Amino acid sequence: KGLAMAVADRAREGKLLLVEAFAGVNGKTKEFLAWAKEAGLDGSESVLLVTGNELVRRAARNLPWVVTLAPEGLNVYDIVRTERLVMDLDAWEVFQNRIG
Amino acid sequence: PKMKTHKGAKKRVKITASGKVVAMKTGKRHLNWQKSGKEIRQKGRKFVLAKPEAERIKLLLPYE
Amino acid sequence: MRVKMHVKKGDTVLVASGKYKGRVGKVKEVLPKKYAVIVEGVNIVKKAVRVSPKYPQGGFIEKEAPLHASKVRPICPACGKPTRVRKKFLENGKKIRVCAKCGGALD
Amino acid sequence: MKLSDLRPNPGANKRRKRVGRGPGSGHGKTATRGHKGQKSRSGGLKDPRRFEGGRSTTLMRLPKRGMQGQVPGEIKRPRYQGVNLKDLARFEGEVTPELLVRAGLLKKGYRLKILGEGEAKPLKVVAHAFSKSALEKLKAAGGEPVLLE
RNA sequence: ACCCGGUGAAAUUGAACUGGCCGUGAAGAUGCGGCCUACCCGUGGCAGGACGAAAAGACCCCGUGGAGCUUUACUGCAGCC
RNA sequence: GGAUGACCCCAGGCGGUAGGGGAGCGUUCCCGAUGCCGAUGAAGGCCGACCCGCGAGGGCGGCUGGAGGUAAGGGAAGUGC
RNA sequence: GCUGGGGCUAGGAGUGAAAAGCUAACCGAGCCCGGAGAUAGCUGGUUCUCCCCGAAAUGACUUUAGGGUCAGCCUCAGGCG
RNA sequence: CUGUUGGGAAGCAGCGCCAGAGAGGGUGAAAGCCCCGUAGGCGAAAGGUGGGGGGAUAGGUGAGGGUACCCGAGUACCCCGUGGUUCGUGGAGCCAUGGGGGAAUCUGGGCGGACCACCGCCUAAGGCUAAGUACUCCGGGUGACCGAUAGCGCACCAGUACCGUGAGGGAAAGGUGAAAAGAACCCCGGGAGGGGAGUGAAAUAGAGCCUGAAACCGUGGGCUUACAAGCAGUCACGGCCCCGAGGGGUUGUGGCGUGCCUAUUGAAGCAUGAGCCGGCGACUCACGGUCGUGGGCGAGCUUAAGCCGUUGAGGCGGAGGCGUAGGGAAACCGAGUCCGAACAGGGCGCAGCGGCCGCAAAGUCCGCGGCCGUGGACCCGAAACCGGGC
RNA sequence: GGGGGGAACCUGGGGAACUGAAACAUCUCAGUACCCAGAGGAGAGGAAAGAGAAAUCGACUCCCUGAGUAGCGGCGAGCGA
RNA sequence: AGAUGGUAAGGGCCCACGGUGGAUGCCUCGGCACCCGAGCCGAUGAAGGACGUGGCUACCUGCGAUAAGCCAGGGGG
Ligand SMILES: [Mg+2]
Ligand SMILES: [Mg+2]
Ligand SMILES: [Mg+2]
Ligand SMILES: [Mg+2]
Ligand SMILES: [Mg+2]
Ligand SMILES: [Mg+2]
Ligand SMILES: [Mg+2]
Ligand SMILES: [Mg+2]
Ligand SMILES: [Mg+2]
Ligand SMILES: [Mg+2]
Ligand SMILES: [Mg+2]
Ligand SMILES: [Mg+2]
Ligand SMILES: [Mg+2]
Ligand SMILES: [Mg+2]
Ligand SMILES: [Mg+2]
Ligand SMILES: [Mg+2]
Ligand SMILES: [Mg+2]
Ligand SMILES: [Mg+2]
Ligand SMILES: [Mg+2]
Ligand SMILES: [Mg+2]
Ligand SMILES: [Mg+2]
Ligand SMILES: [Mg+2]
Ligand SMILES: [Mg+2]
Ligand SMILES: [Mg+2]
Ligand SMILES: [Mg+2]
Ligand SMILES: [Mg+2]
Ligand SMILES: [Mg+2]
Ligand SMILES: [Mg+2]
Ligand SMILES: [Mg+2]
Ligand SMILES: [Mg+2]
Ligand SMILES: [Mg+2]
Ligand SMILES: [Mg+2]
Ligand SMILES: [Mg+2]
Ligand SMILES: [Mg+2]
Ligand SMILES: [Mg+2]
Ligand SMILES: [Mg+2]
Ligand SMILES: [Mg+2]
Ligand SMILES: [Mg+2]
Ligand SMILES: [Mg+2]
Ligand SMILES: [Mg+2]
Ligand SMILES: [Mg+2]
Ligand SMILES: [Mg+2]
Ligand SMILES: [Mg+2]
Ligand SMILES: [Mg+2]
Ligand SMILES: [Mg+2]
Ligand SMILES: [Mg+2]
Ligand SMILES: [Mg+2]
Ligand SMILES: [Mg+2]
Ligand SMILES: [Mg+2]
Ligand SMILES: [Mg+2]
Ligand SMILES: [Mg+2]
Ligand SMILES: [Mg+2]
Ligand SMILES: [Mg+2]
Ligand SMILES: [Mg+2]
Ligand SMILES: [Mg+2]
Ligand SMILES: [Mg+2]
Ligand SMILES: [Mg+2]
Ligand SMILES: [Mg+2]
Ligand SMILES: [Mg+2]
Ligand SMILES: [Mg+2]
Ligand SMILES: [Mg+2]
Ligand SMILES: [Mg+2]
Ligand SMILES: [Mg+2]
Ligand SMILES: [Mg+2]
Ligand SMILES: [Mg+2]
Ligand SMILES: [Mg+2]
Ligand SMILES: [Mg+2]
Ligand SMILES: [Mg+2]
Ligand SMILES: [Mg+2]
Ligand SMILES: [Mg+2]
Ligand SMILES: [Mg+2]
Ligand SMILES: [Mg+2]
Ligand SMILES: [Mg+2]
Ligand SMILES: [Mg+2]
Ligand SMILES: [Mg+2]
Ligand SMILES: [Mg+2]
Ligand SMILES: [Mg+2]
Ligand SMILES: [Mg+2]
Ligand SMILES: [Mg+2]
Ligand SMILES: [Mg+2]
Ligand SMILES: [Mg+2]
Ligand SMILES: [Mg+2]
Ligand SMILES: [Mg+2]
Ligand SMILES: [Mg+2]
Ligand SMILES: [Mg+2]
Ligand SMILES: [Mg+2]
Ligand SMILES: [Mg+2]
Ligand SMILES: [Mg+2]
Ligand SMILES: [Mg+2]
Ligand SMILES: [Mg+2]
Ligand SMILES: [Mg+2]
Ligand SMILES: [Mg+2]
Ligand SMILES: [Mg+2]
Ligand SMILES: [Mg+2]
Ligand SMILES: [Mg+2]
Ligand SMILES: [Mg+2]
Ligand SMILES: [Mg+2]
Ligand SMILES: [Mg+2]
Ligand SMILES: [Mg+2]
Ligand SMILES: [Mg+2]
Ligand SMILES: [Mg+2]
Ligand SMILES: [Mg+2]
Ligand SMILES: [Mg+2]
Ligand SMILES: [Mg+2]
Ligand SMILES: [Mg+2]
Ligand SMILES: [Mg+2]
Ligand SMILES: [Mg+2]
Ligand SMILES: [Mg+2]
Ligand SMILES: [Mg+2]
Ligand SMILES: [Mg+2]
Ligand SMILES: [Mg+2]
Ligand SMILES: [Mg+2]
Ligand SMILES: [Mg+2]
Ligand SMILES: [Mg+2]
Ligand SMILES: [Mg+2]
Ligand SMILES: [Mg+2]
Ligand SMILES: [Mg+2]
Ligand SMILES: [Mg+2]
Ligand SMILES: [Mg+2]
Ligand SMILES: [Mg+2]
Ligand SMILES: [Mg+2]
Ligand SMILES: [Mg+2]
Ligand SMILES: [Mg+2]
Ligand SMILES: [Mg+2]
Ligand SMILES: [Mg+2]
Ligand SMILES: [Mg+2]
Ligand SMILES: [Mg+2]
Ligand SMILES: [Mg+2]
Ligand SMILES: [Mg+2]
Ligand SMILES: [Mg+2]
Ligand SMILES: [Mg+2]
Ligand SMILES: [Mg+2]
Ligand SMILES: [Mg+2]
Ligand SMILES: [Mg+2]
Ligand SMILES: [Mg+2]
Ligand SMILES: [Mg+2]
Ligand SMILES: [Mg+2]
Ligand SMILES: [Mg+2]
Ligand SMILES: [Mg+2]
Ligand SMILES: [Mg+2]
Ligand SMILES: [Mg+2]
Ligand SMILES: [Mg+2]
Ligand SMILES: [Mg+2]
Ligand SMILES: [Mg+2]
Ligand SMILES: [Mg+2]
Ligand SMILES: [Mg+2]
Ligand SMILES: [Mg+2]
Ligand SMILES: [Mg+2]
Ligand SMILES: [Mg+2]
Ligand SMILES: [Mg+2]
Ligand SMILES: [Mg+2]
Ligand SMILES: [Mg+2]
Ligand SMILES: [Mg+2]
Ligand SMILES: [Mg+2]
Ligand SMILES: [Mg+2]
Ligand SMILES: [Mg+2]
Ligand SMILES: [Mg+2]
Ligand SMILES: [Mg+2]
Ligand SMILES: [Mg+2]
Ligand SMILES: [Mg+2]
Ligand SMILES: [Mg+2]
Ligand SMILES: [Mg+2]
Ligand SMILES: [Mg+2]
Ligand SMILES: [Mg+2]
Ligand SMILES: [Mg+2]
Ligand SMILES: [Mg+2]
Ligand SMILES: [Mg+2]
Ligand SMILES: [Mg+2]
Ligand SMILES: [Mg+2]
Ligand SMILES: [Mg+2]
Ligand SMILES: [Mg+2]
Ligand SMILES: [Mg+2]
Ligand SMILES: [Mg+2]
Ligand SMILES: [Mg+2]
Ligand SMILES: [Mg+2]
Ligand SMILES: [Mg+2]
Ligand SMILES: [Mg+2]
Ligand SMILES: [Mg+2]
Ligand SMILES: [Mg+2]
Ligand SMILES: [Mg+2]
Ligand SMILES: [Mg+2]
Ligand SMILES: [Mg+2]
Ligand SMILES: [Mg+2]
Ligand SMILES: [Mg+2]
Ligand SMILES: [Mg+2]
Ligand SMILES: [Mg+2]
Ligand SMILES: [Mg+2]
Ligand SMILES: [Mg+2]
Ligand SMILES: [Mg+2]
Ligand SMILES: [Mg+2]
Ligand SMILES: [Mg+2]
Ligand SMILES: [Mg+2]
Ligand SMILES: [Mg+2]
Ligand SMILES: [Mg+2]
Ligand SMILES: [Mg+2]
Ligand SMILES: [Mg+2]
Ligand SMILES: [Mg+2]
Ligand SMILES: [Mg+2]
Ligand SMILES: [Mg+2]
Ligand SMILES: [Mg+2]
Ligand SMILES: [Mg+2]
Ligand SMILES: [Mg+2]
Ligand SMILES: [Mg+2]
Ligand SMILES: [Mg+2]
Ligand SMILES: [Mg+2]
Ligand SMILES: [Mg+2]
Ligand SMILES: [Mg+2]
Ligand SMILES: [Mg+2]
Ligand SMILES: [Mg+2]
Ligand SMILES: [Mg+2]
Ligand SMILES: [Mg+2]
Ligand SMILES: [Mg+2]
Ligand SMILES: [Mg+2]
Ligand SMILES: [Mg+2]
Ligand SMILES: [Mg+2]
Ligand SMILES: [Mg+2]
Ligand SMILES: [Mg+2]
Ligand SMILES: [Mg+2]
Ligand SMILES: [Mg+2]
Ligand SMILES: [Mg+2]
Ligand SMILES: [Mg+2]
Ligand SMILES: [Mg+2]
Ligand SMILES: [Mg+2]
Ligand SMILES: [Mg+2]
Ligand SMILES: [Mg+2]
Ligand SMILES: [Mg+2]
Ligand SMILES: [Mg+2]
Ligand SMILES: [Mg+2]
Ligand SMILES: [Mg+2]
Ligand SMILES: [Mg+2]
Ligand SMILES: [Mg+2]
Ligand SMILES: [Mg+2]
Ligand SMILES: [Mg+2]
Ligand SMILES: [Mg+2]
Ligand SMILES: [Mg+2]
Ligand SMILES: [Mg+2]
Ligand SMILES: [Mg+2]
Ligand SMILES: [Mg+2]
Ligand SMILES: [Mg+2]
Ligand SMILES: [Mg+2]
Ligand SMILES: [Mg+2]
Ligand SMILES: [Mg+2]
Ligand SMILES: [Mg+2]
Ligand SMILES: [Mg+2]
Ligand SMILES: [Mg+2]
Ligand SMILES: [Mg+2]
Ligand SMILES: [Mg+2]
Ligand SMILES: [Mg+2]
Ligand SMILES: [Mg+2]
Ligand SMILES: [Mg+2]
Ligand SMILES: [Mg+2]
Ligand SMILES: [Mg+2]
Ligand SMILES: [Mg+2]
Ligand SMILES: [Mg+2]
Ligand SMILES: [Mg+2]
Ligand SMILES: [Mg+2]
Ligand SMILES: [Mg+2]
Ligand SMILES: [Zn+2]
Repeated sequence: KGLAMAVADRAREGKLLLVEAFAGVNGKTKEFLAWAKEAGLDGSESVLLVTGNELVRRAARNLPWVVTLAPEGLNVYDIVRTERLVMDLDAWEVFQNRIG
Repeated sequence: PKMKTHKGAKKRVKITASGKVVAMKTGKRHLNWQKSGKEIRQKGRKFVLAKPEAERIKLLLPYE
Repeated sequence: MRVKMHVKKGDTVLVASGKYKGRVGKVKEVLPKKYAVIVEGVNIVKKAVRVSPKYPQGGFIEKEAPLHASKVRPICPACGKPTRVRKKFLENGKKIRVCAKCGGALD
Repeated sequence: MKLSDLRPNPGANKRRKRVGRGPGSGHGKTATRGHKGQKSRSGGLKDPRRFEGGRSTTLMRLPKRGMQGQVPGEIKRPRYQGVNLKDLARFEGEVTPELLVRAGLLKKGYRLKILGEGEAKPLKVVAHAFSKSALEKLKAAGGEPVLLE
């Protein structure tokens, strides 16, 4: 119930964003950084980036404003700790399966 | 370590559905020849232990 | 196993921090146990000496004070810029320091 | 909603009682223990659930009753649990011991006995026993009692 | 022992600005009442008091505390039959 | 009264040992924190006749000190002599 | 008789011209370490603040009597009214 | 990289850049980019390991029929004495065996709680056997672990000094500064010590070194005190001194006034404890229970060990537990049941709110708090008892 | 080939008492403390003359659970498959 | 006749500065806990020691009359 409510809380604030895939991010921080900017993440707000894509996680993991997770790892402290929630659809799929 | 059930209590007493404690009337183990029939008969029933005493016995029976 | 020294006697170093920031000089000495280098004419101090056979007339001498090695940067002999050092393997294949700005050996 | 906002509801986290910490607390000095005697001592009294100051206890003066069992212990015999018709309300078609275990009605390792509280429902109910009134309600409602053995 | 030079402890010590009487007070008061007496601070001396110091009374009792000892206390063991 | 613990008004209670209960203060540590305060001076110390608080305390100022400290809200205890 | 040197006998054990003497400055059972944080119904001590309430020193029973169990008496929460 | 303040930049400011690396530690203060690192990678001639891969070797493998040769001996078995098991002599079997007696070879033997029968289970008196398990002298990683009275007894040359014949006991004791630049030389002094000079951002950072509290000792100043009666204060007024219709310090006179803690019926008590100061110093934790409480789900609630994942990420796991029915010594019956001849009497039991929806709830899980049980269980203290040694 | 050492761990051979039972003897503490032997990186155990009711299971070891159940017990304290 | 002030041997309170002392804060070479890793040595004389050993050497470390070290492989610069 908690997992769900936390996501719900961000959803209700508009702070939850689902994404189809990640453009050019192939493991480089500058690559993620580009994409991120382009997606409205200027790094002025902390992001819990959740995706099963290892290449996208490495690329984002060193950013001070980004916390990264595999979808199996999603948990409420991390959601609540960060200002903005960003998910793969595939990530979002498992979370739906998890809160079922 | 877990509490142990007190075996003298388990052997003398029963906790009823609503948690009263029930035991056999004392006093007809012996010396009964001169006891009336009203006496022997009445001592043949169960009685309900006085609240504070039952309450203590109940705590010795943690898993009934 | 050995202290890592990025600088040596007597390549030419920039002193990048402290009172003498900006100075350039040869490394007269490297003291690895103390993690320190002596740079020529950098960090001068006035030491008192007793009137002694070694120093009659007594008074004072100037000594070079050691610098924490991290304050010091080798200057590349090719480009003349202060640099971080990289390692490059030769064909030998001995390894050597090379400037990190251009690719020049530092010896 | 953020980490600074996470709060337990009022009363969810009460402070502990600390004794032996000064006069203002009103639990200083004796630490609410009163003065002297066994109960104030470290280690305290005997099991106040039982012991009564040396006189024979309330418990030990009451008669033992019934079969207390002997080595080598409990005699293995089949065990029955009753579930009433009313608990069968929720099912359609067939009920068997196994389904009833799953519903969290029948405990494992007990036999099924159907009992009479409630109404019968035209179901095929398979069990190890039925009460007189269960059989009656069940036959009458056009359900089908099936004995197992 | 005393005085002067040298060196320099101790137990004890709630703090003290620490008198007498007659009373009072947990029943023997420098510390309370009323009176009496009394300028400040020492040195050598005396031992009546500070229920002076030392030692959580050794007597006495209490503890379902200990220990040594005894016996036709109880129960056991060695040993002996 | 107003709607709700905003605060105003009227009335009444408020000696206290064992002890029950309530509300708080402060100490170490964790999340808050890749943050924030900090050599134009951390903690700590010494002053203060000032400010807030019933109080435990908390501020502010001066001097010392010379490198750390750590909010609102929560969490946990080797927490107050 | 006294005495040097070299030896032997010890803990419920030695040794004792006998005092329960002596067995490394306290022996009616040596010392060390361990069980061990023995047990202590006894004595002592028990540390910040404010606020409300507020006892008992009785009865019964008790190898009990300065200790307990229950009850009486205090306090909190819920209900009744 | 530059500028700036500064003894020092890593602070502040300007303009950049890396990131599979923004873990962390250093560098004169506070640094992703200066140093050491970190992510990601790479590496053994020699010794060790090698539970993985490969190979070899030892070793392994039939069916009727007949025969009735073999199938673990002071053994089974029975009795006596004991131990082990939950079993304390119990109806006491089983496993083991100190004593006595003492077999059989499958038509043999042991077992299923005395014994007997029946029905089954298993093959004693020879041996070995990885792994899953325990531990931590050793190496490493990590802490809502300590931070020099703490943390190991020991941060330091400590099982040391010292104590003890011995076994054995067993301490204290960390910090100049960024850098020794650790104060040349002069002056007083035998020296120690100091005063200058000098170094340093700072020297009441000068080595008897960061900070430098308190008790304690002193110098200097303000007020006060030699006719006064005292738990040492307090209230009032006045004098003097200080900072500037107010405060502060001081205290002459007048009023009032029996220390603190402890224990007690009752203490200032001539009853306990305390010389003073600083530091250490006593109601906790686990597991169970009981109530209360904050939530989740609710005829249901919940998982344990483990497994997968993570590397401060969670999930899976339903075995099991509590609840859903009670009554009865039990057989047993069951919204009843027990006593009883009883269709008697009795004991103990059984029976939400609103508009199918929502709300509440049995119950149960988790958190929190009070108290209880088991543990040393609030801390400190015996005299003693026992083991092994000296 | 042995001998001797090794912090815990392990098996085997021996094996207390305080304490608890609010006294105490059976009982408890506890097969613990401790002594001894032996191993080893583990040790032990291990391939049914088993379990025990299922017409079943299938060496041993270790964890969870079964379960504070069954029982044991001056049927006390407690002990506990 | 009356009445009132300056005495301080010394003492008391307050303020300033020191001395003594080593609290407090900060610090950490060390400790602690858990987890992982790893786990026997010895007659080829162990564990653990004694005495030695430096040009000058009290101690510690290291080492053994070949004595702060000898030979060789690897690493490193
Ligand atoms: Mg990040
Ligand atoms: Mg963050
Ligand atoms: Mg009777
Ligand atoms: Mg009788
Ligand atoms: Mg009878
Ligand atoms: Mg009879
Ligand atoms: Mg008659
Ligand atoms: Mg009668
Ligand atoms: Mg009659
Ligand atoms: Mg149960
Ligand atoms: Mg029940
Ligand atoms: Mg290198
Ligand atoms: Mg420059
Ligand atoms: Mg090379
Ligand atoms: Mg708490
Ligand atoms: Mg208090
Ligand atoms: Mg209270
Ligand atoms: Mg009170
Ligand atoms: Mg007190
Ligand atoms: Mg007490
Ligand atoms: Mg109390
Ligand atoms: Mg209490
Ligand atoms: Mg008390
Ligand atoms: Mg009392
Ligand atoms: Mg007391
Ligand atoms: Mg008492
Ligand atoms: Mg009491
Ligand atoms: Mg006590
Ligand atoms: Mg105790
Ligand atoms: Mg006690
Ligand atoms: Mg009696
Ligand atoms: Mg039973
Ligand atoms: Mg049908
Ligand atoms: Mg003279
Ligand atoms: Mg003299
Ligand atoms: Mg005084
Ligand atoms: Mg006087
Ligand atoms: Mg009188
Ligand atoms: Mg008198
Ligand atoms: Mg007087
Ligand atoms: Mg007075
Ligand atoms: Mg008087
Ligand atoms: Mg008077
Ligand atoms: Mg007089
Ligand atoms: Mg005199
Ligand atoms: Mg006298
Ligand atoms: Mg005298
Ligand atoms: Mg006196
Ligand atoms: Mg006297
Ligand atoms: Mg006396
Ligand atoms: Mg005295
Ligand atoms: Mg004493
Ligand atoms: Mg006495
Ligand atoms: Mg006495
Ligand atoms: Mg006597
Ligand atoms: Mg007496
Ligand atoms: Mg006596
Ligand atoms: Mg007695
Ligand atoms: Mg008594
Ligand atoms: Mg006695
Ligand atoms: Mg005795
Ligand atoms: Mg004889
Ligand atoms: Mg009022
Ligand atoms: Mg009131
Ligand atoms: Mg009043
Ligand atoms: Mg009051
Ligand atoms: Mg209240
Ligand atoms: Mg409270
Ligand atoms: Mg606050
Ligand atoms: Mg505090
Ligand atoms: Mg607090
Ligand atoms: Mg911490
Ligand atoms: Mg942080
Ligand atoms: Mg920080
Ligand atoms: Mg700033
Ligand atoms: Mg500065
Ligand atoms: Mg300043
Ligand atoms: Mg701090
Ligand atoms: Mg602080
Ligand atoms: Mg203050
Ligand atoms: Mg300050
Ligand atoms: Mg720092
Ligand atoms: Mg904080
Ligand atoms: Mg906070
Ligand atoms: Mg929180
Ligand atoms: Mg404490
Ligand atoms: Mg002789
Ligand atoms: Mg001799
Ligand atoms: Mg002799
Ligand atoms: Mg002899
Ligand atoms: Mg001897
Ligand atoms: Mg001996
Ligand atoms: Mg003895
Ligand atoms: Mg004797
Ligand atoms: Mg003895
Ligand atoms: Mg003798
Ligand atoms: Mg003689
Ligand atoms: Mg005599
Ligand atoms: Mg001796
Ligand atoms: Mg002697
Ligand atoms: Mg004795
Ligand atoms: Mg002696
Ligand atoms: Mg020993
Ligand atoms: Mg013990
Ligand atoms: Mg203890
Ligand atoms: Mg005793
Ligand atoms: Mg306390
Ligand atoms: Mg009142
Ligand atoms: Mg009385
Ligand atoms: Mg009474
Ligand atoms: Mg009577
Ligand atoms: Mg009674
Ligand atoms: Mg009393
Ligand atoms: Mg008593
Ligand atoms: Mg009571
Ligand atoms: Mg009343
Ligand atoms: Mg009420
Ligand atoms: Mg400058
Ligand atoms: Mg710069
Ligand atoms: Mg910048
Ligand atoms: Mg990282
Ligand atoms: Mg960092
Ligand atoms: Mg860092
Ligand atoms: Mg500096
Ligand atoms: Mg910063
Ligand atoms: Mg910082
Ligand atoms: Mg850095
Ligand atoms: Mg790596
Ligand atoms: Mg690496
Ligand atoms: Mg054949
Ligand atoms: Mg044959
Ligand atoms: Mg055979
Ligand atoms: Mg044989
Ligand atoms: Mg036998
Ligand atoms: Mg036995
Ligand atoms: Mg029996
Ligand atoms: Mg048996
Ligand atoms: Mg035999
Ligand atoms: Mg056969
Ligand atoms: Mg046969
Ligand atoms: Mg047999
Ligand atoms: Mg047999
Ligand atoms: Mg049989
Ligand atoms: Mg069998
Ligand atoms: Mg069998
Ligand atoms: Mg074997
Ligand atoms: Mg294997
Ligand atoms: Mg194994
Ligand atoms: Mg391990
Ligand atoms: Mg380690
Ligand atoms: Mg620290
Ligand atoms: Mg220290
Ligand atoms: Mg220490
Ligand atoms: Mg310190
Ligand atoms: Mg150590
Ligand atoms: Mg030390
Ligand atoms: Mg030493
Ligand atoms: Mg001695
Ligand atoms: Mg000695
Ligand atoms: Mg000793
Ligand atoms: Mg000490
Ligand atoms: Mg330093
Ligand atoms: Mg230094
Ligand atoms: Mg000179
Ligand atoms: Mg001279
Ligand atoms: Mg000098
Ligand atoms: Mg001078
Ligand atoms: Mg000088
Ligand atoms: Mg200067
Ligand atoms: Mg400055
Ligand atoms: Mg200073
Ligand atoms: Mg300083
Ligand atoms: Mg000092
Ligand atoms: Mg410093
Ligand atoms: Mg200082
Ligand atoms: Mg000083
Ligand atoms: Mg001072
Ligand atoms: Mg003066
Ligand atoms: Mg006069
Ligand atoms: Mg006068
Ligand atoms: Mg006055
Ligand atoms: Mg007036
Ligand atoms: Mg004034
Ligand atoms: Mg005045
Ligand atoms: Mg005044
Ligand atoms: Mg007046
Ligand atoms: Mg007085
Ligand atoms: Mg009075
Ligand atoms: Mg007081
Ligand atoms: Mg006292
Ligand atoms: Mg007393
Ligand atoms: Mg008395
Ligand atoms: Mg009295
Ligand atoms: Mg007095
Ligand atoms: Mg008196
Ligand atoms: Mg007195
Ligand atoms: Mg006395
Ligand atoms: Mg007194
Ligand atoms: Mg007394
Ligand atoms: Mg003393
Ligand atoms: Mg003092
Ligand atoms: Mg103190
Ligand atoms: Mg408690
Ligand atoms: Mg609880
Ligand atoms: Mg609860
Ligand atoms: Mg839930
Ligand atoms: Mg609900
Ligand atoms: Mg349970
Ligand atoms: Mg009925
Ligand atoms: Mg009825
Ligand atoms: Mg609930
Ligand atoms: Mg309770
Ligand atoms: Mg314990
Ligand atoms: Mg305890
Ligand atoms: Mg407790
Ligand atoms: Mg003790
Ligand atoms: Mg003795
Ligand atoms: Mg004895
Ligand atoms: Mg004895
Ligand atoms: Mg002994
Ligand atoms: Mg002995
Ligand atoms: Mg051997
Ligand atoms: Mg061996
Ligand atoms: Mg054994
Ligand atoms: Mg043997
Ligand atoms: Mg044995
Ligand atoms: Mg053994
Ligand atoms: Mg013995
Ligand atoms: Mg005993
Ligand atoms: Mg004990
Ligand atoms: Mg007990
Ligand atoms: Mg006893
Ligand atoms: Mg006792
Ligand atoms: Mg006795
Ligand atoms: Mg006993
Ligand atoms: Mg015990
Ligand atoms: Mg035993
Ligand atoms: Mg042991
Ligand atoms: Mg051995
Ligand atoms: Mg292993
Ligand atoms: Mg093995
Ligand atoms: Mg083996
Ligand atoms: Mg076999
Ligand atoms: Mg169960
Ligand atoms: Mg019983
Ligand atoms: Mg046992
Ligand atoms: Mg005059
Ligand atoms: Mg004066
Ligand atoms: Mg004078
Ligand atoms: Mg005065
Ligand atoms: Mg000072
Ligand atoms: Mg700190
Ligand atoms: Mg090893
Ligand atoms: Mg050796
Ligand atoms: Mg040596
Ligand atoms: Mg070589
Ligand atoms: Mg080489
Ligand atoms: Zn270059």
